[PDB]
Amino acid sequence: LYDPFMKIFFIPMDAFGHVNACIGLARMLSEFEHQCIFAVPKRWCKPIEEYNFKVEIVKDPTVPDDQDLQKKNGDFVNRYSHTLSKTPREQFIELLIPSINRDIHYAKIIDGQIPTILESIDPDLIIIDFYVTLPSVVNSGKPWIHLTSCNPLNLYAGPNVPPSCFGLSIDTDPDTVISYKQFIAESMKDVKSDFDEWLVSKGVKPEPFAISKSSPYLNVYSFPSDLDYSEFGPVPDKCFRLDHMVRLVQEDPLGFDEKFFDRPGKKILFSLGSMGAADVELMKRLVGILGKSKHLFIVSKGLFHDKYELPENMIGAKFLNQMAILPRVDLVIHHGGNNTFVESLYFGKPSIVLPLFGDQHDNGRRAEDKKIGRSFRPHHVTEDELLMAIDELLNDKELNNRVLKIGENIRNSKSIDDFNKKIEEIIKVHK
Ligand SMILES: O=c1ccn([C@@H]2O[C@H](COP(=O)(O)OP(=O)(O)O)[C@@H](O)[C@H]2O)c(=O)[nH]1
Ligand SMILES: OC[C@H]1O[C@@H](O)[C@H](O)[C@@H](O)[C@@H]1O
Ligand SMILES: OC[C@H]1O[C@@H](O)[C@H](O)[C@@H](O)[C@@H]1O
Repeated sequence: LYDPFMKIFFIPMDAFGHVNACIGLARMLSEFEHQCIFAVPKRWCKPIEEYNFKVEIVKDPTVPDDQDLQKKNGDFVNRYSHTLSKTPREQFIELLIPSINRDIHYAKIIDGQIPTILESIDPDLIIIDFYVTLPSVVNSGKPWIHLTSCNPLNLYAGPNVPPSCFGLSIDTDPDTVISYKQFIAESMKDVKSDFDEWLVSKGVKPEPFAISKSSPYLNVYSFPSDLDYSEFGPVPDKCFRLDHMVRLVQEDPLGFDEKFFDRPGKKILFSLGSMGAADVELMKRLVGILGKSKHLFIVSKGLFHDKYELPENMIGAKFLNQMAILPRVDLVIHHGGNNTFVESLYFGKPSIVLPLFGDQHDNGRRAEDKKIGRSFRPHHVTEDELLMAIDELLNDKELNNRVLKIGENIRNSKSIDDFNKKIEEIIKVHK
């Protein structure tokens, strides 16, 4: 009252992989003194408030106000556990379509609430991390940025480029690319038809193939320069690469006594993400193999942690302080989740990738193609392949030096500075 900031409105899908990439970008933008506000359901309000971001609650009467954060996706993964071992084409129909039906339900539920919040907050910029189009954002008249927190293969979508979600070779011939595009379009025809009718009901022009509209302003993604798909040309039109969106801040308990770190031996973080460990039978299988390893494991045990025991070379908990753990381990065993994958590299750690579904398969392929890890299907991987791959990566000086240099390049990237200049040029013209 007696004395170039902006108000930034973040709309993430209600899951860790979207929320944690938005918190990571918000932390980076708050260093420039921007005010970041989050539109999230009630169960996510106090957890996001612990990072000193303002929260605008959106109603979702299909999920209780006080539900555990891991129950929604955990229950879903348990309900579809039989699909996790199937080929990527069986998964697309039996799992990814059921999964995107829940994204579409949530989009419809929140979309009608966003216009009132936009009128009240009057943000300068909207940032959305969603897998489907939001009409309230398209129609807001405000500049908006689409945030890609998953592997970025989908952004390269174009003639002769393999579609995402199948772990396809970057060498895939145009005949195979079309075969997969036709499989996707036939598989999605009913879901897309219903979703396009909803877009039309709100005055938005559907996409021919996609059900996620690109921002006409800017599209920001999280992927290391050293890993990016330069095989398919430069950074795509109206896209912007950040090497990472690692929050760094994590105010959650460690999950276990820190005295485990005093135990002598190589340390391995074994996390299948925020929902992968909900396949109890897979976790009991992988824990039985790793119990034969001479190394020490910290395990992200997930929603059903009370249904299974870890052997004595291991410690774990339902949910861990992964920001606290990563710098203190030697190797990560993960599912190829794009946050976990990039967090592992930020800290300069090699990885064993066990993809469950979707974009994980593309990070499985990428770990092998860029020689920064080893990839296997978790349900079929043999005892010998998994234990020998752990020793191989721990003792491979050339691959460890490779991932250390990638870690340094990620941590020392100044791309957020160029991002900040772009969003300022966009806000100046559009209000
Ligand atoms: O024990 C855990 C398990 C997960 N995470 C975080 O939850 C997010 C999971 O997202 P990701 O894309 O890695 O996998 P998803 O859970 O989305 O499949 C990541 O940011 C992890 O850092 C964590 O902090 N502690
Ligand atoms: O939850 C949405 C998605 O987040 C992404 O960052 C991960 O790659 C996927 O494992 C996950 O399905
Ligand atoms: O490729 C874009 C996204 O499509 C979704 O249907 C999948 O569940 C995600 O894993 C993927 O990242």
